[PDB]
Amino acid sequence: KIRLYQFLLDLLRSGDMKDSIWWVDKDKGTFQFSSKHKEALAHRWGIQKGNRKKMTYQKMARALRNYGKTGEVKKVKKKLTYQFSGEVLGR
DNA sequence: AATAAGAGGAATGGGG
DNA sequence: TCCCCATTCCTCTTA
Repeated sequence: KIRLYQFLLDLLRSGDMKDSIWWVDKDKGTFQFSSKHKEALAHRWGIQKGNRKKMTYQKMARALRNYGKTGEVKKVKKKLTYQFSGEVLGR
């Protein structure tokens, strides 16, 4: 099954939900969620995973925070903004 | 207050 | 057995 960070990277590469997520500085791997349209993206994540409950942005970001220690995705000190690692971006 | 982002401990669930 | 990779629930903090 696809990992959350790869789901997000794939959306950014495909442009499929441009009103929900976008690059801020693509060369640095920083990206930002839409305040108003992030829930539709969270719903898509849960449906893709076949999860029992409806996915929410809060639960998706709870998972995102678990990448902080291993490095794939880190929170940036800007609203709704995160950053992929160079390793993640190289693949 | 109302709204909302940010956080994480802890329990619970996936699929090896 | 016990780690993988989350998901779900709950409470607290910050803006």
